[PDB]
Amino acid sequence: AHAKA
Amino acid sequence: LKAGNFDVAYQNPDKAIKGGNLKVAYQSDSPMKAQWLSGLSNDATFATMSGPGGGQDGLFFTDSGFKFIKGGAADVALDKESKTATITLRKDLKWSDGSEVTAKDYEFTYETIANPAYGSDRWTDSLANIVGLSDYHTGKAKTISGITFPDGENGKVIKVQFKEMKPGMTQSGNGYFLETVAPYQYLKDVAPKDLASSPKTTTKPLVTGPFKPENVVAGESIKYVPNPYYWGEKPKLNSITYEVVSTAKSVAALSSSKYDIINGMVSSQYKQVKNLKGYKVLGQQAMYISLMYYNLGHYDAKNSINVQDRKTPLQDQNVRQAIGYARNVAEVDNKFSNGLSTPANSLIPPIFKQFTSSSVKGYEKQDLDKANKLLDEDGWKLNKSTGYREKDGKELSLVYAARVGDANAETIAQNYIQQWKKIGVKVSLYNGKLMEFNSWVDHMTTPPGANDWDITDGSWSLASEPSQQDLFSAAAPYNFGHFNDSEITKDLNDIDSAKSENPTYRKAAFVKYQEDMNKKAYVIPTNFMLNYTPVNKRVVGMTLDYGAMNTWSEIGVSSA
Repeated sequence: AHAKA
Repeated sequence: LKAGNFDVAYQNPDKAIKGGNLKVAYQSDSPMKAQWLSGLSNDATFATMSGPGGGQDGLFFTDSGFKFIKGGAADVALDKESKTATITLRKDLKWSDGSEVTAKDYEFTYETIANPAYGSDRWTDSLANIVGLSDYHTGKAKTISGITFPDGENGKVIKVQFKEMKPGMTQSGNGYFLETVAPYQYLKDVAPKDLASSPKTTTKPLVTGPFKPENVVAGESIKYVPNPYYWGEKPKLNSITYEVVSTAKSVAALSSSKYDIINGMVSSQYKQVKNLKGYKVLGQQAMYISLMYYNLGHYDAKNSINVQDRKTPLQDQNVRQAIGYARNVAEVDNKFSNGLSTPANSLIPPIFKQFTSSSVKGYEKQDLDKANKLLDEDGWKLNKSTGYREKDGKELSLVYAARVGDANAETIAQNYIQQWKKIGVKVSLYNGKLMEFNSWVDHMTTPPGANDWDITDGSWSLASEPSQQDLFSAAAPYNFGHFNDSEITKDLNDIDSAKSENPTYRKAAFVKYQEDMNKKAYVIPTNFMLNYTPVNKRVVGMTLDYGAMNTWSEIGVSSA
């Protein structure tokens, strides 16, 4: 659900 | 409401007129891709720009922490013993042509994602937890057995049956069930493989929101006008325009009053914006965490597991804590961030009041004295000739894989290296320079992991269901430093357990997890962030409150 950024 | 020194809302002293045109922009150096079906849309820019039109036809309202509430286009209710979510569409929910939004339109969203003929990229393993949906997805079944219609396809109620309930099911964005409708009667005769490129999903869609798209200019803009059939109150405004603006042109657009609101402006540009008269700058905490990782092992790809088997002084908890306490994150944020970075106390930002507490203490306050004491008591003893600590004749020397990205990225990494010198730890940059982002991603995510870095920084855009199994579990490839701790595993599992279907218990589980992560110090929270938004002083009703559900209908202008 979470992404690099 | 405040977010840091920022107001979350602009309280206009003046009343809104009836009517008016609002001009909004989204900062992006890449074109928007219009796709009105949530399941087929992969562009975050367009997703935001779809807001006035219903946000790709989202159904559910939430509170300010993203927990579902009643009162939106639909309500959702969970029943533990049925293992079911029940979605009740409003009686008055219509599409923008006046057609009824029915139960079939909700089920059809599932088809758009699960039937591969539509070309969706949004299938997830989470969806396999809906009864029969995996079998529909692989072609084993022609219908979705887990989705039923108490009052028929043309009624307003949909029941979704799960193999297991999940505690995150009361959070928007949980992914275990979907939150949008698609207009089946409008789209039913388009071949699935042609749907994403049809005018009917791009330039000429049906929507459910307060405004409908009168014109879409591919890559660039949407002109929005009131949707006659919206279930809520008529909007104040006569129209909204929403346009892409480049990073290079945003500030001048503000200077020239081209836009009333510009969204997505980056942290860098701020002091050019903060002085511009005629705007109120609002702020809000971002769905974001940055943190420091220690390299403690490797990832075993074949067995999908992190093994915490690296030789390093960082295997010692005292050393991990000391290096955390030595940083001057607060001071760095004061010096460089333009107020847009604030020190994190924990891994979950306080956006999520139901999963966090400011009572949780982390490394937000520098404590050089504590750091030096931890190392001393661990036998890392300060050498006189060098100014660095040693154990068995070996200096405490670490490699910091700092990366490009923040505008002052070099300066900030050097700040930290200098703090670490104060505690007798020698720290050097990976190959003497900052790592480019793509190289960093490669370094961190290619199994089994590298052995030539000790410290790095990472940052994440967090989902509105914030379980961190995908970031820090023993099986997670994203666990970049490869820690594996029985207590942390128990904590992570407790957060997603049946007992956590109770929100008070789940809060406690999240709080324990956050405290344990801080104490073990395999990772150290660094910063939370603030997003900023300039708003022309004529705009009335503007707010960045995540709980504000009716902003597009409420927003207005005090003068034309």
